[PDB]
Amino acid sequence: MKKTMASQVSIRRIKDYDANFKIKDFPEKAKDIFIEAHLCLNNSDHDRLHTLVTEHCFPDMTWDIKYKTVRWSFVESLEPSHVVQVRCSSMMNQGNVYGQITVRMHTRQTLAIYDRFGRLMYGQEDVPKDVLEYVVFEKQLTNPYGSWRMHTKIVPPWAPPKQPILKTVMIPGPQLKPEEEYEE
Amino acid sequence: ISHGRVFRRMGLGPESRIHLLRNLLTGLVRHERIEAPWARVDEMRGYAEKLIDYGKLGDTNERAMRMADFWLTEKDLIPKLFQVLAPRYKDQTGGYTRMLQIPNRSLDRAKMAVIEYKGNCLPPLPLPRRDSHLTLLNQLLQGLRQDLRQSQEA
Amino acid sequence: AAPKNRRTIEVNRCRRRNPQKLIKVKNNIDVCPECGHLKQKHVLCAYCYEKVCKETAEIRRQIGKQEGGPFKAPTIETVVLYTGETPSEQDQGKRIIERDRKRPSWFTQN
Amino acid sequence: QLSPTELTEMRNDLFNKEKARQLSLTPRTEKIEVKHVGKTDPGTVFVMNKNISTPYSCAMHLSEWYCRKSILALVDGQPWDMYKPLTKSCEIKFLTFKDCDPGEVNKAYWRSCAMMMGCVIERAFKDEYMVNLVRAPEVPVISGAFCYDVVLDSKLDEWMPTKENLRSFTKDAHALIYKDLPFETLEVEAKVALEIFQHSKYKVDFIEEKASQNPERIVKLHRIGDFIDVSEGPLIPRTSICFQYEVSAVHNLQPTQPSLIRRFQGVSLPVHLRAHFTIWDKLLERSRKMVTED
Amino acid sequence: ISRKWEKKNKIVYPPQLPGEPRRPAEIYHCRRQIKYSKDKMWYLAKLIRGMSIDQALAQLEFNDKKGAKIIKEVLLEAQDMAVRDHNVEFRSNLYIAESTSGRGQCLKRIRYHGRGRFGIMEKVYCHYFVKLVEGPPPPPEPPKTAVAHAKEYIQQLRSRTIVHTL
Ligand SMILES: [Mg+2]
Ligand SMILES: [Zn+2]
Repeated sequence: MKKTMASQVSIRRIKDYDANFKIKDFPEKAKDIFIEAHLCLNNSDHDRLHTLVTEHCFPDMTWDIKYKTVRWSFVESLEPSHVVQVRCSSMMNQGNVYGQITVRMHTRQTLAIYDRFGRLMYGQEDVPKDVLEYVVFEKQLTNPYGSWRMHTKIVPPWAPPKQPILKTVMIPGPQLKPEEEYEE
Repeated sequence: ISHGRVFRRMGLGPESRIHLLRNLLTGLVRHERIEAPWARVDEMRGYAEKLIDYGKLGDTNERAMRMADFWLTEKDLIPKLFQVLAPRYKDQTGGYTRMLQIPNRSLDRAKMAVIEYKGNCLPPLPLPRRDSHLTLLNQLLQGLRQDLRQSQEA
Repeated sequence: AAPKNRRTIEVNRCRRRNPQKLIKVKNNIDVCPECGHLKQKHVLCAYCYEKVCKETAEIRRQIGKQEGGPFKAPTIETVVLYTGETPSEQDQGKRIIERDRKRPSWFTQN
Repeated sequence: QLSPTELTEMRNDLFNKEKARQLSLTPRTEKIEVKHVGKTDPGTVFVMNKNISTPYSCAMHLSEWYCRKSILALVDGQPWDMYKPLTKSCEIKFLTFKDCDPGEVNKAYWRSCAMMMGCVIERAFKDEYMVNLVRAPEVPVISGAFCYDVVLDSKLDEWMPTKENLRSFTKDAHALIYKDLPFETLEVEAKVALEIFQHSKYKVDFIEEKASQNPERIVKLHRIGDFIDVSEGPLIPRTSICFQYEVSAVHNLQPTQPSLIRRFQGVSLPVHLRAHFTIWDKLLERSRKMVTED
Repeated sequence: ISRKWEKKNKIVYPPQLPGEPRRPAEIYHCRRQIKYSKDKMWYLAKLIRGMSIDQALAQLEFNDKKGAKIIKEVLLEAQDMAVRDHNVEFRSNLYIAESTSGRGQCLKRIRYHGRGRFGIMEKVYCHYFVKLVEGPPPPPEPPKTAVAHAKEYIQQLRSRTIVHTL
């Protein structure tokens, strides 16, 4: 944060729009916001979820679990959250000013995803395992009623592969028209 | 009562029946492979078979020339019959054509068939093949044939 | 003649749902050894017959283009040749058809 | 000694214990990319589970035509049992009875019928008598019949089965076919198989020679119902594959003074290669003749 | 109108404890406003009723009736979303549970007759419903054997009492 001047330049701009702002306490509330967002998916309280996460993040948390039961819980936090980088939007781009804050998660979580008929599909509800993900928050600085919300998650190219699914999947090959011979 | 009646009642009458068969035969001569309703293919097959027999008689034979003139609406096919088809089957005494069943056409679900002259330049049809000699049933029968063969010679 | 009384649904069910009125199950269905599509025992496979016709149509289109006019049927044999092919020793004095394609595997060359 | 009814119980328990152990050492869920290589529906890729999925499971993914017709699976060019779990990601090919060269399918069918017919030998005879099988000779298909080597008690030195006795053997086999037992395979260490068949000297010799020719010193055991046998090579998936079954006759090998060897013989034909009654009758006459390996 | 069949795919059951067995997957699919007679389509629906998905497709492919191809596509797309969206592992592990046809909305047209008369013809439309259940098709009910007749007759004889008395 010291060697990246753009981070503090972004921070002072956020302080310009809101004087009562601190960086040493944001990770604690951000983790609370992150946890509150995820436990919401258990009961699918989309009304309150609108106040906790961004409109861009909403489709990613709802579309794939529309007719599924999610049993998500938080057990432990391995490492305290750190403010990786803070950046702001361009000035007067479309009449609004946005601010992005990037924070790093290294905690322990639990997943239990069931299908339409209640049969287990993904995750296992008992054993927790370490989760390493990067979390970016956004807030509408210009809007007086704006607030920081879950916006986007970053997947590093070196991230470990996700846990394999329970069932087997067959991938069809290239379907061939009668005149089209098979080509590797 | 239709006992021994070997000719189907097709078309508008005996004249139309001959004309319909003649048109199918002419297309079979020109294109060497045509598809038509199954019943019409079977009826036309006999006329197609006998055409080569008249073609083998030679173009100088006046009876064959008159028969070829009537049965070939397009006059350009007469030299082809007397100089291409007849020389090709000179060593063959029968079975110049093979007839197969194809899936029914979507227009009226009619029984469809394909008839073509053997030795054509077109790509081969997916002819049905009997079982290979390497299968379990064939191998067992082959073993019976050998053991029976060794029993009689001894 | 006109019906005397209205036929009840019980009678109609006994007639419409008669066993011979039902569609009989076909037991002459098998998979094609080459393409894997369903076919009848006594009927040529739809997939393989149709792919032969398209090749035949393409060759026949080449036949007419080289022909260039009706009532000009050649008095010689015909042999179709694909890309990277040369006339054979027995292929002499016969009309040659050039196809801008590779010879199919099922199209065995004589 | 141990009664036959308890010998099957402990052998089944050992087989189940080994099967549980093989599953236990296997991790929970691993994905193997199995690619479908064949003339029908090429390029299909199956992402299955190691040591859990089977070539039959891949067959159900495509269609029931593969499940009904594919008698053998070809993994990397070597034959593979239909219900044998896969151990690695590899190309897969399926074989049917009506193929260009169904040599492996016929050989797999030939050995499969030997075990079925061999299984009913123990249950056929009286409890007081003792029956101890020797081995399953790899008799060629063209011989006309499959054979199994059995040794009977010292009471039945001059006893030869009649027509009714051979009829009873067929009836038991048809009931075995009717019950529709799938063929279960298990690749196991030689020492594990030795303690399973410690009560049979001939099976012990068969296990030790199979381990000798195998560099890994492991043998494959196949199970049908409650019966376990040491067989070499893949088998057909289930007992319902064979349609026409019959045991031809019984022949005595020579010499008999050191040991009495009875060569039971029979012939079979699957559902896919059903034959006419007259044709089957001639095959029965041919199969009754004694056959010996080269 | 009523469209309850479409909503039948939106019901979600609570997660199952390991004690209870596996709940078989079920999929509700239907095609509306087909230019076909419901009576004629009933025969095809009854034909493929109770059979496997792939066996039903084979039977429908070689059927000459026009409705056969309509059901064939309906079965094909029903199998697609079953594996893709309904957690179905094997696409061939499906059997037809119920298949039926219902009357759709139809128009009324005039058919001219001689002597200035007329008749009201009707352009018939119909719907087709189908439900697919994961798993092998259940075995058909075996014919009731003679011994089954024997015990049933005995039971009737043993179940008779002295009537119109104490
Ligand atoms: Mg008028
Ligand atoms: Zn085909």
